[PDB]
Amino acid sequence: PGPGHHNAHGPSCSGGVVVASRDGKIVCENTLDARLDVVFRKKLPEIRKQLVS
Amino acid sequence: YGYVRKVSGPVVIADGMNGAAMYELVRVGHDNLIGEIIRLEGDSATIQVYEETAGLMVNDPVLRTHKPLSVELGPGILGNIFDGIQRPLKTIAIRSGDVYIPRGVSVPALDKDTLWEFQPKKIGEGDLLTGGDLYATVFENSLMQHHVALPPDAMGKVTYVAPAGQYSLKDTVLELEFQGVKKSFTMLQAWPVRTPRPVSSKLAADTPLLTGQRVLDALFPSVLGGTCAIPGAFGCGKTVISQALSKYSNSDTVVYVGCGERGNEMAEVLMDFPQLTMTLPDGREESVMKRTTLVANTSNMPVAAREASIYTGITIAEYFRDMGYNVSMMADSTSRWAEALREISGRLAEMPADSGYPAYLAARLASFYERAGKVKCLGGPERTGSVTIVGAVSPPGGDFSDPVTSATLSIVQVFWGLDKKLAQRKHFPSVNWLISYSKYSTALESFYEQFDPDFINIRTKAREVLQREDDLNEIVQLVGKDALAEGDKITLETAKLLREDYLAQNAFTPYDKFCPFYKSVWMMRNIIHFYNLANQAVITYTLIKHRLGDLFYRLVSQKFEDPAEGEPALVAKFKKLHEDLTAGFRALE
Amino acid sequence: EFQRKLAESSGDSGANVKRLEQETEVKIHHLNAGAEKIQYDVVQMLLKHVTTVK
Amino acid sequence: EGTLEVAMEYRTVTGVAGPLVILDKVKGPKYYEIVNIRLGDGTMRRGQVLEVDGEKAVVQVFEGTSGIDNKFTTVQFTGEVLKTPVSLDMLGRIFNGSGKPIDNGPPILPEAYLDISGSSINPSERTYPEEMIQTGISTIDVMNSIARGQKIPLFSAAGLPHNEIAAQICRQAGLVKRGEEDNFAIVFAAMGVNMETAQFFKRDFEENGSMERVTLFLNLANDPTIERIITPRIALTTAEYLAYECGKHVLVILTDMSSYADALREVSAAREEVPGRRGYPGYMYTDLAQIYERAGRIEGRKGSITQIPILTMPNDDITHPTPDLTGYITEGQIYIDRQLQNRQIYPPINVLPSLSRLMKSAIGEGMTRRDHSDVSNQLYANYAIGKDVQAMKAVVGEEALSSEDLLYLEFLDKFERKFVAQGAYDSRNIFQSLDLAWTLLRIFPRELLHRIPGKTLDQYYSR
Repeated sequence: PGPGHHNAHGPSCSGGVVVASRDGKIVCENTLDARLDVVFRKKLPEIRKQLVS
Repeated sequence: YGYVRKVSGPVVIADGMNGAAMYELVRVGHDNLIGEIIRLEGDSATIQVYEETAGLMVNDPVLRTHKPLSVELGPGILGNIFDGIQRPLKTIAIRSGDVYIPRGVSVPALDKDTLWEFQPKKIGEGDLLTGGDLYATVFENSLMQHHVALPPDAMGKVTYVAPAGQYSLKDTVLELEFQGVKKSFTMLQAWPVRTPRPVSSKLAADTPLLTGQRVLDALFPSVLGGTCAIPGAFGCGKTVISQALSKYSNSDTVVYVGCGERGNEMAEVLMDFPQLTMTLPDGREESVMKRTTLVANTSNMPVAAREASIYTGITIAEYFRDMGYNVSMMADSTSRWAEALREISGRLAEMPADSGYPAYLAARLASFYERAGKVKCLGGPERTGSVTIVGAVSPPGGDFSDPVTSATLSIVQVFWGLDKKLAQRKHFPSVNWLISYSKYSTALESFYEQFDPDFINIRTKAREVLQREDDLNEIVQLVGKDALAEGDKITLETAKLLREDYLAQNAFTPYDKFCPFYKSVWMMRNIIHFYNLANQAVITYTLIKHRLGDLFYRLVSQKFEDPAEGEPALVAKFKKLHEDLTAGFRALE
Repeated sequence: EFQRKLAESSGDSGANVKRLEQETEVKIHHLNAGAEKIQYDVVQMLLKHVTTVK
Repeated sequence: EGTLEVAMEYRTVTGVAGPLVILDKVKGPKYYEIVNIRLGDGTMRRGQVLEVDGEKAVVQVFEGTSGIDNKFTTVQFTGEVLKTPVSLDMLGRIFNGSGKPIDNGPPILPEAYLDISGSSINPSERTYPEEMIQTGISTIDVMNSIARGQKIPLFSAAGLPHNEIAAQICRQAGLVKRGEEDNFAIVFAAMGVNMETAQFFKRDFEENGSMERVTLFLNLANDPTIERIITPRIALTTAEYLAYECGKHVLVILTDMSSYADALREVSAAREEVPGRRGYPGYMYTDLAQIYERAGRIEGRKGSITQIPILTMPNDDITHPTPDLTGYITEGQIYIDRQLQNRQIYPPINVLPSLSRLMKSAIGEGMTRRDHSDVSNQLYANYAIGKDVQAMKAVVGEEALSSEDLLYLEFLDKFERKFVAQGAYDSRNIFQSLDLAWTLLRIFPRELLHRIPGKTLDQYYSR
């Protein structure tokens, strides 16, 4: 269907795509912002370990 | 939009409600039967309807409300009479004319066509306001001025302010815009009963609830914004204490809440309140209804309304406290509320717990009771109110072992303990000193010492005297008064005098209808100081008893004095009597 | 005697407060050294955010 | 490393009932996966997926099912069990039931994410508690002592000062000192406490100046009932990280364990599980194990977790399921008597039912005295005989107390008067108290004493 009617906003969504089945019941919000949030929350202990020492 | 599919007694299943939300109240059928949503299985819903569901038709319409069980607050909330589900009984009776409550009444909670005098604060048309800001106040009636607080969860820069004048609730008294979008607010605020009211900070209670009765004021004090418990089942003590709270308590408002009691008992109490009248300290005479709100749900009322009456009342009390007023709720029968909850649980087939009550009974009672307390307001200007609950308990046969009683005793800080034995012995206060307690005395000690540093020591001495009273009781029981020493005899006589002169009140008598804390403190001083002064002289008990007849008469009359003379005169008289008693005790020694 | 004993406290508490303020400033300078650790580690964790594969 | 994945957000919620939220068409669920539910209004709340069957999922929301629409709410499957971001910096702070920092402070920067309900310690690697503790109260230390690694609760009915006793113990907590870095760090769980009690705890802890070494996990009665179950889990997980993974000994405290029992009962009744005694879940023993059965000392590490729960008999009955199961699991009891409170005793510890199953190892020659065991046994056993003498006097008369029974009655009177009573801030040392304990045992003749040998106390000398 594409963004032909509505689209992820530019500054609010730096990039990436979202893929959802019919009727939008199941959605996989695979955008770059969410990817960064997840990787940040996962790698935070490494960040703390490297900030010290 | 929405049609019923299965109607099995109270339970109702309605299709075509995919957008329905859990615990969202709904209107069922042409008769506008009101019920709450329980399970949203599939695209269908599930509703338990409060009133009788007899006569429902399959495919009869079901109309959503998009709101949980909520109460419409605002002007006109005081004085009226409301059902458990926030139904104005008086206006319903006037409109329908007949006496019976119609099955499916749709009268709004407050009359939206009546006019109230409105005047805004000094706020400007383009200022900034936030949730909880007091932007106007309304003279709903004389001497009960009603502040109009901007509803919480609403904020933004001011756009329009209604100038002072005559207005109704349907008028758009306020309009403002937070973002580019603008919202207009009327004088009516809706709030769900289950959700508490937003608070800024839970303060520490620091002011006693002066009930006007000496036994509650001094022996077992209760603090503003503090829970209270009454084992009220007979002796009319609950009625007496409720009347005392309505007439003389420091609270600016009272919200009685009656659930599931005898219908004629509620008739008697709801006819008693209008007859009750209280005089102003400025000499004015008012009616208690002008500051009283009443939520009465008899046994004939639907069980769900009986369960929801308590939450309705506590939400009303919280709304009153939102403008910093001190308000006191009075749950008539928590045992009836627990029985209603048990019936609802049995309807839902929830797994039974101890003695048959559902496992969440203690948790829900604690959640309800935790709403009481002195709280800083939300939004400016700065002010602070309080909500105190004096909810009573009705243990079965007086055995404080039922789960309702146990949970209440575990949660409530102050338990006053009315005793039927005292009522049999013709005791007007009927408060059993042997079982009552006030766990808030440690926090109240600051004010107790600020008023009088010796008052707390006097209270401790009185507690010791009461503890020794039962000791002397079995002493007389086993050997008699002969074995009592002179000091023991003096202690016993002083305990008896305290019980029959100060610890007991006369209620009906005009002189002892209301006991000011000043008179109570002077009486306690004139009793305890005399007790000590007689005690250290041990002197023959018979001799001092003979020579203290005038002192004994003065001590007895230290409570017979009417409050007409006022605090300056009565305090002087009590001080003179105490000085005379001290001189008589010391000179004759 | 009690007032004389407590007079030294009015200075001791202030000295302890000043010492605590200086220690907090030094700890933040270690967080400014952490800001130096930032200067040495910001590029590191920014290149750690290359998880843009598959 | 395996490439990351963004959590799938579902909207197929197809049923709500009780506290359980049903889902359908779930693509690859995971048991006990934490799911945060976003309602149509936009507010968010957490929840766990209780039962996973086929492509369905029966989620138990935390903040309550109210406000969930079968066609507007969205559920996001994080794909990982609940984990508490434990860190050494967490010391000296206050957290909500789930762990939200409520001290107006920045959130925890985790040194490591650790899953709650950590695996058991291999009992081959488990060791035995071998050191006494200086709490600061006489009667607990002198008799039925507490070992550095021993679990033992406080039995105390409602209205009793057990909260004040807990606060005093936490503020006066310390090692025997017979070090500050490894000194007692106290994790203070608070399950279902009143608001006034919460403010009291906060003020008392801030006043003692030991905020630098105490963590509060406050959970008020206003908070959701399910969120109270995870509070002890989080507290014990943080304690495990502090003790085993950092070294410092932890003195875990949980108040109102009966509130936790009530939360378990409510949750079980919600899901309609098989009920044990008094309607409690049939697995309450296992849950109370997973809470209590973590105190101990691990061989390879110098840490130690000491557990001091605080129960409350509902009907003041020891036979209630919660205290009974606890006593089955908790390795001893320190008992508090309402009857002694009626006598205006500030620490109403009744010693007759109070025994420490690990006291036989806490005592010895490295600490205490060589007559500790026998003196404790005598002051434990003669109290029962004094109580029997009192009962006989009540049912017969004052003349029933013979030349021997009257001695037991006087022993009981002096024992309840002087020995048990103590100051609200008195740190009564063991030897000074053991001298008075010897005097109490010596009220009875030095030859009628049956269990104790004369030589044991004879090694010690008066004055």
